[PDB]
Amino acid sequence: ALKLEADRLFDVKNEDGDVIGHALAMEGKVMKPLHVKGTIDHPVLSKLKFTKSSAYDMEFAQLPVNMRSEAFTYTSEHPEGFYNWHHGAVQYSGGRFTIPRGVGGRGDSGRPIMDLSGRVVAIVLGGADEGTRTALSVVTWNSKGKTIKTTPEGTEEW
Repeated sequence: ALKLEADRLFDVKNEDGDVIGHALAMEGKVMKPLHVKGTIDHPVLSKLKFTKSSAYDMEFAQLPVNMRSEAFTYTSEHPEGFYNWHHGAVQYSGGRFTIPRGVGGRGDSGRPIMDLSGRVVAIVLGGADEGTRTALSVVTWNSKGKTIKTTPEGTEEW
């Protein structure tokens, strides 16, 4: 098994070039958390006209006809249990996505949480530590395509 995947996850860098977040190609668009102020490290994507959505901390542009194929697929059905992401396992219970304490931080905004069939279930924005875990502030869409944002008490944007 070789992890040969399309180009869908992109870095957003700050003025001196530090990775401060992530952008993703999904459902025909390139989206990135609005709070992440930097540039998408991509010669084509960085020149697109992005549309702001402050109510959801989202910013998006339309995928160039070509790249439209190189993208993730979303899914609004997330039964409780475990999910995957860059750092390992993400748990979903009580309507909340949690990871262990001390794992999330700067650079993790824009990162997707996915299921075993490789579909995106959510996009990470920040986290609020509660006891031995961290409750994630994520963006998700429902069955009727409505964007939804969940933000725990005391959430700190990553």
